[PDB]
Amino acid sequence: AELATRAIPELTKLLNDEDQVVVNKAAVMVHQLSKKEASRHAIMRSPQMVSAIVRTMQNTNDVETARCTAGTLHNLSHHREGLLAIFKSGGIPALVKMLGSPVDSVLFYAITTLHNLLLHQEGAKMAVRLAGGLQKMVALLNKTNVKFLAITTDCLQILAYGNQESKLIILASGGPQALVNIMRTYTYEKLLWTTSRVLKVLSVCSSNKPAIVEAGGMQALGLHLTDPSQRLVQNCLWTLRNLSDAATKQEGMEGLLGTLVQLLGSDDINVVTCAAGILSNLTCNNYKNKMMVCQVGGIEALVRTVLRAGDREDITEPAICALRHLTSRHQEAEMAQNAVRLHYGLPVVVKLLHPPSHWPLIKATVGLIRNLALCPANHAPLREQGAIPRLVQLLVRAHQDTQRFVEGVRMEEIVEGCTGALHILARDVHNRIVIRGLNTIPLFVQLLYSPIENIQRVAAGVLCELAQDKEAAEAIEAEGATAPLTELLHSRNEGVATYAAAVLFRMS
Repeated sequence: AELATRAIPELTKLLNDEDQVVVNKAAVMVHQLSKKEASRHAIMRSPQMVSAIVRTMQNTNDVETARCTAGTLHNLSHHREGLLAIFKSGGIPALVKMLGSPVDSVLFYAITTLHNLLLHQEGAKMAVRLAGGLQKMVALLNKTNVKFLAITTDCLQILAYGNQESKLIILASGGPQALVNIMRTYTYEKLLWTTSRVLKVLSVCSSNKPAIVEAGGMQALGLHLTDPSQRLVQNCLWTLRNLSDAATKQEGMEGLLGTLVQLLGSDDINVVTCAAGILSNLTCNNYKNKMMVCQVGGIEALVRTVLRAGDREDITEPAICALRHLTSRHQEAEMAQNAVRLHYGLPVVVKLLHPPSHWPLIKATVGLIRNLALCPANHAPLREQGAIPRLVQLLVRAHQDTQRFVEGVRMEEIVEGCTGALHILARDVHNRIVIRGLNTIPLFVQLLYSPIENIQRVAAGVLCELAQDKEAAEAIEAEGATAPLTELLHSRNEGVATYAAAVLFRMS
């Protein structure tokens, strides 16, 4: 402090210059005063010099002058008050101006001083947003030095988190495409981890997610699922899960789907839950993805996941959902329906219909059972496992709650799913004796009166399979169903009209 606090008032003049080349010789001096801790603890001390360093750094059109001036601000950026000094000096907009400067060295001090400001200075995020640094940071994502890219992506992450307007600016600045490029072309873990944190923050925005998917983000995140760094894989999995609902059109997912299946066998419950969630979303409405997941043993892996998960519905509900997807509208679905049985899946699926399972899990499980029932080799084991009495009790109770949303599930979807499962199970003659013995024919006739056209179709279809037996056909008639079936014959839904025509013919 000798040649410091006391060296401050001279430095002031040992700083401010009006010439051109003179300040220059002063700035390279102030850099030397920045390299010594004693003299920079004096630069931090009085705010006059700090405003002059910031001013002349804006004024200078010489690269060397701008470097020592920024390196000074960098050395002040290690001090807590140095931050407060740059805040008073208004350097944040000045530092932003150099995010477009070309020489690398000045970019590296500026993005670091802004970084330390965003971490330890209050209100710094608001100042960088006002200065338009967000758009300048996204443009900097094309540079090549990984240590510089790791700081810039962190600045964007601190700014975008919790701020929807900052996310929309990153979108408008082409951020999604730039961040995805960083994930495809670099191997440095610190940068890849930070970039995935940015994409994770952008993944929850309704506007950013389609663009990230469009840029190939699903495939880019897939490349790092095999990385030994847990924080990198986990953030990639969290990001993949948020975008997976918008990636049903993407192709080239063969590698991702194969890695996702292996991740199901993982011991990390967060890894397993995410992989089950991504696979469930990507297998929806995508016959090619259904084929690939089945081609890498995905049914066997999912059945093992549901068995290992037990009572945790964070794992079973997506894994059941994915299983219901892989068992319908898809080429090797008949082999997938058998595969569930072959891997001892039928007992655990029926179990998930009983408590303590919550309604969303029950919805997927009933849907899974309809698809498994399409395979005749599953008719007898599904009956032996007690599926028919339980589906009937769920249907009866759900129908009373409709006459008089639970867990986000409308009971009319329980009514429809349970009647649909019984419709396919009723193809087997022994299931029809069980369904008939439960005195379900009444309820099925009531469902013909239901307003939902899908509930009318499953109700008429199950009565149609039942009406092929003589004893049952008389019971449907005695139930008075001949009259609703007449109004059903003239329905906008074909399926409602044809099933009603079949039962009517079976009653003779």
